[PDB]
Amino acid sequence: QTHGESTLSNKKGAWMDSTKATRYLVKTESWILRNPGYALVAAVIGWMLGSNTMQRVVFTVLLLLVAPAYS
Amino acid sequence: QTHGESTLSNKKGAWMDSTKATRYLVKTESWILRNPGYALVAAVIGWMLGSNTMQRVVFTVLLLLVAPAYS
Amino acid sequence: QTHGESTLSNKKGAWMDSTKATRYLVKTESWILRNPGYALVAAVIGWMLGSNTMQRVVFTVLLLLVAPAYS
Amino acid sequence: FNCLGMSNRDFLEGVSGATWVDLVLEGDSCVTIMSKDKPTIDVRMMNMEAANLAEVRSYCYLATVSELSTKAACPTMGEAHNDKRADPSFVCKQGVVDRGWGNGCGLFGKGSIDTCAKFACSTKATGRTILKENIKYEVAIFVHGPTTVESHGNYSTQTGAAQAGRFSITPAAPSYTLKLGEYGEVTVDCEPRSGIDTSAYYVMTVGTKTFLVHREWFMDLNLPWSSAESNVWRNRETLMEFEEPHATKQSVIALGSQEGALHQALAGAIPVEFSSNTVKLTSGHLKCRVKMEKLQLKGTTYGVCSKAFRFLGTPADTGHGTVVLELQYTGTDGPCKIPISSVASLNDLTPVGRLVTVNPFVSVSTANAKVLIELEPPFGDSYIVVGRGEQQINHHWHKSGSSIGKAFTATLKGAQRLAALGDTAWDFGSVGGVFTSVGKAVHQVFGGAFRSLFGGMSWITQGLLGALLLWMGINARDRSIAFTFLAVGGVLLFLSVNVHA
Amino acid sequence: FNCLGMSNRDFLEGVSGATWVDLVLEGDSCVTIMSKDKPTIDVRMMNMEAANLAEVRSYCYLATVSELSTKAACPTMGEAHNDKRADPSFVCKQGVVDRGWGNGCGLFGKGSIDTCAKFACSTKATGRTILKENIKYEVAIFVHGPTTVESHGNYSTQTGAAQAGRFSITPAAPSYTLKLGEYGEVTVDCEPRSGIDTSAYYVMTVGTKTFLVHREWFMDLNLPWSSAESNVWRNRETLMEFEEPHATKQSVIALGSQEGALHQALAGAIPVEFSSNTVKLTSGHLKCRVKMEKLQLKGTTYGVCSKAFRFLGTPADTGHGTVVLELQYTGTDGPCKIPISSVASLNDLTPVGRLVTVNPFVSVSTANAKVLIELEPPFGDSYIVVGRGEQQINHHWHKSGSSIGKAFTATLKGAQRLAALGDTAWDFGSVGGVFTSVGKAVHQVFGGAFRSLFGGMSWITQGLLGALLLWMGINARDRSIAFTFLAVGGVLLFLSVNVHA
Amino acid sequence: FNCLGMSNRDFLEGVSGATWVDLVLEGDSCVTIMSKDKPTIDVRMMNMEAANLAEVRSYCYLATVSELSTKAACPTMGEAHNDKRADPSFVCKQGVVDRGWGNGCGLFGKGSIDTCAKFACSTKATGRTILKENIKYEVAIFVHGPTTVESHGNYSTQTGAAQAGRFSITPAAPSYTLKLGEYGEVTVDCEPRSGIDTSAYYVMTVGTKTFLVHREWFMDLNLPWSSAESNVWRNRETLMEFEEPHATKQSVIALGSQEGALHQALAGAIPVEFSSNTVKLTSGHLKCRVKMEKLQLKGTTYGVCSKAFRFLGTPADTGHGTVVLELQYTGTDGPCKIPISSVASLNDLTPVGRLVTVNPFVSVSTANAKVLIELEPPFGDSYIVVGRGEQQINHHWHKSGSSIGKAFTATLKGAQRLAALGDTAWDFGSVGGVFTSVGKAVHQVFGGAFRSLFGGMSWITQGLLGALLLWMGINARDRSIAFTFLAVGGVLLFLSVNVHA
Ligand SMILES: *[C@@H]1O[C@H](CO)[C@@H](O)[C@H](O)[C@H]1NC(C)=O
Ligand SMILES: *[C@@H]1O[C@H](CO)[C@@H](O)[C@H](O)[C@H]1NC(C)=O
Ligand SMILES: *[C@@H]1O[C@H](CO)[C@@H](O)[C@H](O)[C@H]1NC(C)=O
Repeated sequence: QTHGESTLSNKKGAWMDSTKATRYLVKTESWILRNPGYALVAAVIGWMLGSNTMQRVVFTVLLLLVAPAYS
Repeated sequence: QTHGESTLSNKKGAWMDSTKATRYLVKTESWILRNPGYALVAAVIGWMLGSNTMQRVVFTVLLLLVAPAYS
Repeated sequence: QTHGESTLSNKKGAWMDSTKATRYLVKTESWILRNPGYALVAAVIGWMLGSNTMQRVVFTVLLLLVAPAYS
Repeated sequence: FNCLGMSNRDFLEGVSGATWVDLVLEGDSCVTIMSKDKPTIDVRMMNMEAANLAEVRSYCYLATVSELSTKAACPTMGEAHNDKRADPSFVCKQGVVDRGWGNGCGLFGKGSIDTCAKFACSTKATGRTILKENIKYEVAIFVHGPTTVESHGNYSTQTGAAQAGRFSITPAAPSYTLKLGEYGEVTVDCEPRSGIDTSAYYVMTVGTKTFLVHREWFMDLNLPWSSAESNVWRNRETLMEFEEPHATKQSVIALGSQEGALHQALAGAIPVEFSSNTVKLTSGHLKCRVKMEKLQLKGTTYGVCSKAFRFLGTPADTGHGTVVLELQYTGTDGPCKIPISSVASLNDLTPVGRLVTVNPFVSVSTANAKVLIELEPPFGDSYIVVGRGEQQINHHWHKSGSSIGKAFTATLKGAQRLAALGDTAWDFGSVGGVFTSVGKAVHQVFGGAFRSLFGGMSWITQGLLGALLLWMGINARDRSIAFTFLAVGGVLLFLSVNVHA
Repeated sequence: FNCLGMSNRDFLEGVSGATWVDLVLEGDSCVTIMSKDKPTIDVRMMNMEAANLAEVRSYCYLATVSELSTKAACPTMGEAHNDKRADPSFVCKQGVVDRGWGNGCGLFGKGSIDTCAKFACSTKATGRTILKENIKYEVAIFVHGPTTVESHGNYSTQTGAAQAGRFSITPAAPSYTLKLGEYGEVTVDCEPRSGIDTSAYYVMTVGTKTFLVHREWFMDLNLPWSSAESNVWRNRETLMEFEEPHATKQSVIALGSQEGALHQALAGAIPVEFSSNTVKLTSGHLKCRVKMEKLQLKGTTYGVCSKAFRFLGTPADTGHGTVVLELQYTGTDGPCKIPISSVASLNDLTPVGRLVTVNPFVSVSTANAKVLIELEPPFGDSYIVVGRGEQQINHHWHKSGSSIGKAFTATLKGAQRLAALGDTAWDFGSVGGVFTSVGKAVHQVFGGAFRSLFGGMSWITQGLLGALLLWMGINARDRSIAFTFLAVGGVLLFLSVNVHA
Repeated sequence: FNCLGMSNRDFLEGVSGATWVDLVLEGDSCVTIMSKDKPTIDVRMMNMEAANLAEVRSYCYLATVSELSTKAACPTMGEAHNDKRADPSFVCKQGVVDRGWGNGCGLFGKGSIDTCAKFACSTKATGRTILKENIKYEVAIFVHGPTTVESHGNYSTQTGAAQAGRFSITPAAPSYTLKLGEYGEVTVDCEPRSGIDTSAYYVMTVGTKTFLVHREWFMDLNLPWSSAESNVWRNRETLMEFEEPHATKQSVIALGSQEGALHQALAGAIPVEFSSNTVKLTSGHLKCRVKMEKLQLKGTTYGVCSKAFRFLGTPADTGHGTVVLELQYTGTDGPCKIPISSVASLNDLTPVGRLVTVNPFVSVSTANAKVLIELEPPFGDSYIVVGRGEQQINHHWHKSGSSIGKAFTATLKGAQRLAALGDTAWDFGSVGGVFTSVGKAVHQVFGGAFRSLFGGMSWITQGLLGALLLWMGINARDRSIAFTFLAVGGVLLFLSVNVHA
């Protein structure tokens, strides 16, 4: 569990601000790269579960985000 | 990213096999306890997104899983 | 938690066979006798919860048994 | 070692041609096997002893608490930790207490305290397991030969006469051929490894009294427990009471002796004898097969006694449908067979009752020779005739009951044996029939599910569920589920009433 | 100290009817207060310093394992328990291992194993709490007087000239009156106990560097921890690995140093300075009320300088719309005021821009006296005119931007301050208006609800949820729920983008 | 070595007339082949050892930062460039800092800086690839002959008796013919080149421990890495943290040791032995074919013994349905068969249970000869009769379980083998056949698709996805897609539960 953005009105830099954008993305990126076959599974399951276009898109995004970060 | 289950057909234990159950759940459970108020948000968003009970349940579960593990 | 009837196919008496009939009744009898007002509550709830005479009787008996042995 | 004088007694009539019969030797019971042209034998297991018991877990029911020490902490400073937070001989607990400027603190609030006490057990209840290789049943076989009142129950006299024998049935020697004087040999092929399910019990010792308790019940005792090889204690907070959270000294006292609560919790447990690491128990069963192909009559080459007999005392009904009496031979004819029979009238003189003591004879050659004879008179009025002519002595006997009541008692005892033994009850008096095997298989299949469904229920819950299921089946619409509920409720009600509670 | 040369600088205007101003002094930020006929002052908090830190909990990230011992147990027996389990500072674990006649056992199955090892921590990360009575802020007030480029940042010169002062703001002394000779005096009423919520942070020292971490995050670390002033470690099984069950000797090794894993976990933590059990923090905020009624303008009794001035360099823009330039006065007229002004053209000559250095004057009486002056020219082309007549010097200046762009930057900075301070941002620049109080109360309730709902999220979760809520709002039939979802999605997207990641 | 005492033991009964059988020798597992008229053999791979490991990539988890230097530039001098950009082993980062007349600049703005620091690695995590021409599986073959309890697991004794032997299986020598004393010869045509996929694993050494990591997981590691036998470190910014940008000197510190973070990342890796540049793996599988043409049964010409036996200790259930016991011959006949059998009763004496130690005999000619015999009794009650007549010894044995439970356990173990081996599981116990080949091909294509779809998932994601697919299948209108979803969800749930986590 990472610390995350502090609440102490900091106009300066935190401990690791260089990785502040990629810290919550490197795992998902490296997982989807080596495991590209899931992108089709998530798309199919989202298309078959959503009755609307918005529902299908949200299902696909949620599945493609939950698979790398297993919980 | 953690190594995960190997594919060598091993009958003994892996490196960290005692934590094989709570390996991917310690972060999510600890995040839920600190932030109970999100469970209401995920529930209402899933309810307002899904048109069927199955869609509502799946939306709620996917949101409640994707919030702790931000990726 | 008491031991209960053994499975050894015994023909003599167990350790406490004289209390074999009153071991599971001394608590309920003494409880019903020290507050008979619950018997009205159990009867009313069983009558207002069951649609048939059998359902009312079973509800009444189950409540009047659950109250003394709180577990 | 024999059946005379026992409330539990079974009679099995051996079919002519069959050389063996399957027995289920229950503890404190007795099986009398009668054949057409063979002597009568009594078979019963006297006990089942098992030495070299292994300790599995020891519970403490009397603990000692001393060396009280409390470590207090200020509010919003985290839970306190005492100096004696170590593993050995110390149990600790976290509590909150009011702190302030009066208590010597800096802030006001519920300050955290951590008090520890020295745990020391005084008397423990050791549980031991039974190794299936150390079990040995003690089976006794007695042959109905020439005995008296004082000699029928004397084991030394019956072994000197080679009419009885006590022997051990171990897994390494499940078969024993008991040699007799002139009655031949009796061979039993028992099943000691599967007789008593020792893999489901523990030998629990609470003080001086020892019990045979279930395994799952012994492991669910909410009490401080340790292992065999002088282990440390665990779950020790159940015998310790932290009275009231105090700032400087929270008092900790140990509860009273839990020996009474143990004896009160061992309600349905079975008391056993335990000494020298050996457990002995009289209850239980032992499925055995008695082979009687080499069992012969003694005294068939003798002649009928010519002199007159006399009734010493009155015949007695043993309660199992048989009658035991005493005769005193007045002659010195030596070894001679007794002309005793059970007739319906004194003008027919046709044998109507079956003798239990097959081929009775006067063994000794003295003047007055007492002899114990057991008969099975017919229901109603009958006579016990000894001799004929002028030497004839008669004794009227009335046997109450009837053949219908006998069948009712027989089916009641069969249902009780089926409830007490389960699938093993089908192998009682079994000669290997096709109906027996099918019945035993169906009983296994049904009893597995029945135990899985209603295993740990008392006679009250069983009776209530039986009544409820009968009511559901009576008010049921489908004829299948109705009869299913009827059968299950009947079995449950029988099991509830069978406890006699 | 001073606002010159700081990217974070805000300008507050003094109301003619208000005697005090309310401002939130953020760390690494500076506030410039410009009032009419009053000297300009720079109020800036330097740091928050809290001594006498109380230790709370020390996590271990580098343990040592030695003195290994293993005890086995036969199957169908009790669990194994090692004798070192009684000794403290030993971590034991139970497991199963194959046993048989080859392992010296008596039965075949999964025998119980019990391995223990001595746990010894090498380096630990101590977490300390901040007592709200020991906190003290260092606030610096600087009045814009006669300064040079060198002496502007020199605190010794500004203190000797009585134009600046660093003072400590403690809860026991929340107010301070800074005597500025001939400039009057300024009083600040600050809220030290409510400035930085020290009750929500721990001071965690990981090796040689110290961080300011959340309390909820610090108490969720899965590492061997010990309480304050205690050597007994708990949760020691994390830094130990039991490799593989073995009957005679199971190998136990300690994991590597978790110092890197801690640094990776302290991603958003704020690094602080920790020395002599005292933490120094240059971040945070401090709400203060600046009293400026007794603040008088110095140099109002001086005459205008009669000799010629010169620009010591090209005037420089500061990025905040202001311009700083250094003049040099040739004459020796003693203390004289500088006739500098910003005009829109060299033929109008009427002042159009505001001077930040109000009433600038030459302090010393010697020749070649350098004076630093800060102005605020209007947007567009203007001229910085110094003097009049034949000695008039001027410098053309172009100010890029407009009042609309300035308003957009101002509202963006206000939104960022509202996102960074919460309800405290409504107290910035406030003079006690009824609108500010209502806004602060509404923001209090809405922010409480918003934090209770969407607290603990990262910028990715916040952004995704805001996009989803916007998509749900634009597709909503009702009007109220649609506007609510739009507002929540907008504020979530703003909080996601405000992180700049 | 042998199968006795192994928790993972499978029995394969070859059909009559079969000369070979395909095996899949798994690590820590043992397969026992029982063929009619042939001696029983035990085949198992002990360890896979690969030497001459080639290094591929070396990560750094403990770095050192030194030689700090910072080059600053004014807001209008462009970007700052430090003279350490041309020096390798120096990591540089460009940043911005607020500059002004106080810092030593001439303008105000975000001045560019370029801080460099020397990167030096102190401890590395070296990964090494496995060359397929250097692997060698150690296989052990043991034939069930005359052994004792003490000498059953003694490899030296079993080789002196020519009843066992360890040998290597190399890709250069994929076949080995083990020559037994009088049991003939056994040969194994193993496939070591396709046993363990070495092209998908690296041998990573993290400090004192060594692992067998995935090839793709090792390359995706975010740490400073250098190629084989090279000091050029890349991706060095991960172990270095650049602190708050300062004008004259920006601090750069190296993160803590990432050894513990690596041990946590190696959660599912397989620990291996590593010494002298070779690696030993006890886990893995090896598809092999055991040919038993020259395998002959020893002792078929001996005469049946005449003296009496005795049971030394109690028989023990091995846990796989078989029962091992030790006899002791009391005669000196020499090489003589043993008349041991598993019968249901002492009346019929018909063999109901088979012998694992086929054709047992007393080898030595001494007086007291201990013999270890392993039987396979039937379910329920049975007897282990040794000899006939007045010298026979009986031992009762009850085998708990049923033939249906055996079928369920066999199906579960087959499913687990199919999940752990994939298409290789069809080669287990295969003597050819059209069903096996088509099944293996269908499993190949289905497993390829299944891995390409759900390859890198954990048991949690697999379980959730399987539950979702089952819920979609039970609510699917079309029967085809419903069956597909049900099958995929069942496979996913089985794989999620098979890990027992
Ligand atoms: C059995 O008979 C012998 C010899 O008459 C006598 O000594 C012994 O006391 C008797 N035992 C019992 C139990 O009556
Ligand atoms: C401030 O000026 C004094 C001389 O008046 C000098 O000694 C000191 O070093 C200066 N301080 C700084 C920070 O430049
Ligand atoms: C094997 O047997 C030999 C000879 O009996 C003995 O010296 C040796 O110690 C034994 N080894 C083991 C591991 O039992």
